[PDB]
This record gives sequence, structure tokens and C-alpha cells, in this order.
Amino acid sequence: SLFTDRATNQLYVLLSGQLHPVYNLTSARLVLGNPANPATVKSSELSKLPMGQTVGIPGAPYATPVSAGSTSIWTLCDTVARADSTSPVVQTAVIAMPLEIDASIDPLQSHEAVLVSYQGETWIVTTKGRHAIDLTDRALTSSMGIPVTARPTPISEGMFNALPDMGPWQLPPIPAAGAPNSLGLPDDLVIGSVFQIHTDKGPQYYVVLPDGIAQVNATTAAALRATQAHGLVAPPAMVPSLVVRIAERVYPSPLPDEPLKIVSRPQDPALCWSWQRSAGDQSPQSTVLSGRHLPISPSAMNMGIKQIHGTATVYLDGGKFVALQSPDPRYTESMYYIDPQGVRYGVPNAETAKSLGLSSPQNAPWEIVRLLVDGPVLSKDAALL
Ligand code: NI
Ligand code: NI
Ligand code: NI
Ligand code: NI
Repeated sequence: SLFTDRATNQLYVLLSGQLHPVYNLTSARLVLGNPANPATVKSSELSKLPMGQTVGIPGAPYATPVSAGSTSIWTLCDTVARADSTSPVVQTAVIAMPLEIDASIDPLQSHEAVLVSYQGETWIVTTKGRHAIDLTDRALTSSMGIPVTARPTPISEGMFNALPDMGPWQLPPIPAAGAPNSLGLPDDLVIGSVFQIHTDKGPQYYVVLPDGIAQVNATTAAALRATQAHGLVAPPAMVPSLVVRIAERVYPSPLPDEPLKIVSRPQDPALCWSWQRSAGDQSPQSTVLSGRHLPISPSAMNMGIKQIHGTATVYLDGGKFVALQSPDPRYTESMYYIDPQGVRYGVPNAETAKSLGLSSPQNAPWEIVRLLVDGPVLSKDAALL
């Protein structure tokens, strides 16, 4: 049984005939094994049983309330101040609540990108994640859509970890570039060369590979030729007749169809990685946002909770109960209760979760969730000391 003293609101749990003071309702439920609510009694009634030692986990949350919303939404945002200066400052926000997206803060379009720095190296950020880039040769990076005037701005450790590494911002290497083609094409069209065919939609460019030909967009055709033209002043025009017979392959160039547009960080200081998964979805969806401020409502902007011994300001609409999957380094499933102040507390297993009254956890991304300051693990074993 579980009692609350009417005079003091103090909790007591009855264990093996002794009343034990207990620090919080969370701890009481861990020791009882079910999400009990206290029975109110007059203070003097508690004198009728022998009093034992205090039990529970002092740093646990008082209880474990969770917010109604079923869709799991987690967003990490970097905001940079003094972006052009010698000393930019980055702030990071963790947002676990629905967003309000608009033209001032929205997903990067397929031809938009952000140039950033982290630990002395440079990366291109697109909708998909981050891509290594070497700014040593700016003629080369120009042909890959980066203007010579573009300068990187810093990202946070948290943002670097959250953005998936999608591979380098470069043309895929072509093995045997310069060697004669084995496809029956004219001798000038060596491996790694570009040609075109006229279509009703205009020119279609192709690159010659060891094992076939691959369609490339105009931007990629230009970048190929900028790096190595193989002696050709322009892509030779071939007839469909000669080409349709050749094996078609894929050439996985990262370059978008439209000329790349590089985001001005002084104008658009906010960069976010947004993740979401709804009940019953097979996989989550994520995207990168860019814009003027956090993707939250006018009034939500004032509700942030700074984690002083943490790294982020947290924006939450109530508690959360989440499941993570991470390679630590072996594949590990873990659960956390998140209190309404953004503190995460481990929940070791489903039996323990259910004793606390925490029904199915929501899948969430460890890259964002583990940025939250961690409190004590909520375990019966800890509670019973
Ligand atoms: Ni005892
Ligand atoms: Ni706005
Ligand atoms: Ni936009
Ligand atoms: Ni556009």
C-alpha cells in the first residue's frame, strides 16, 4: 500500500509490515510494481504501524506524466550569431513538439545548400545530410556549384553528429578514365568523356563508363568536363541509333539539376535537422531546415528551458517516453523517460516502464535525445535501497 499524509503531503509505502517514507511517487511505483495512487490518511493514522527507513531514488522526477501526442517529433536546431566575424557563436535547441514551418524557416530545397565548418574541416549540408568538401581548389569547387565568394560558418558538435555523412561533395571517381571505350563508340569518346544525344526535351548528356553509358544532368556534364575534358572542346552529338544499343548504367553524381544556391548564414542563421515518425510507420522521415529563427510558434519562442549543465535549450510540451536504437558500439535498444524540464531518465525494461504506468514508448532519434542531461536510472533495485 501507498499512503499520503494529509497534513504534509509526504508519501509512505507499506513494505513487509513497515511504513517507509519514500521520496517520490515514481519511486513508490517502482517498489510496488504498479502505477498506484496514494491513499490519503490523517497524520496520526500513520502512528499505527512501525516506521522504517526512507526508500527511493531522490533525483527521480516526482511522477512520470507524458504528453498526449502520438506522432514522435524531434528537432535539433543550431543558431549562429556573428556569422561573418572572427568569433561566431553557436547556440543549440532541442525541440520535441509540433513545428510551425513557413517561408522564413523551412526545408532546404533540392538545389539549396549550406557550407559549414567543424573541427577545421568543411562540409556541404543538403536535405540529405552532410557531405565532405575540400576548398583547396576553388575552381574545382566552383564547377561543383560553390561560388568562390562562399564562406563556411560553424556548426555545433550536436548538429555534426545528427547530420548523416552522405559522402563527399565530389564527382564519383571513374575507374580507367582516359582509356579507350569498349562500347563501340567513336575513339574520341574515351572512358570518362561526355557526349550528348538530341531529344524532344533537348540535349541529354551521357558519361562513358567502363561498363556502359550513364545519363548525367547538365550541371554534372559541366563538372565532368571542367575536371577532365579528355581533349574535347564540347560534348560530341551522337545519334540515338548508335546509343540505344549500349548498356545503360547509373552515375551517382550528387549535383542537383538546378544551379546550386548557397544559403547566406547571416540572413538565415538557423539550421535544423528534423526527425519524425508516426505510430505504425515502418521508418522515420528526416529533413534539414534553414531559415531566420526556430521553427516554432510565436509564443513557444519564449518557453525554452536552458540546460545549464547541458548543451541545449529545450522546447517541450510535456513529458515523453521514448525508445532509442544505437550502436554503442553493438546495436543497443534503450528507453528513457523525459520529464517536462527535458531531463532524461533511463528505464531499463518494459516491466519497469509498466510499473510506472508508461505505455508504449515512442521511437525517437538518439542523436537528439542523448543531448538531454541524464538523471538517475529508474530501477526497482535503486528504489529499494
Ligand atoms: Ni525496511
Ligand atoms: Ni519568420
Ligand atoms: Ni527555405
Ligand atoms: Ni529554388
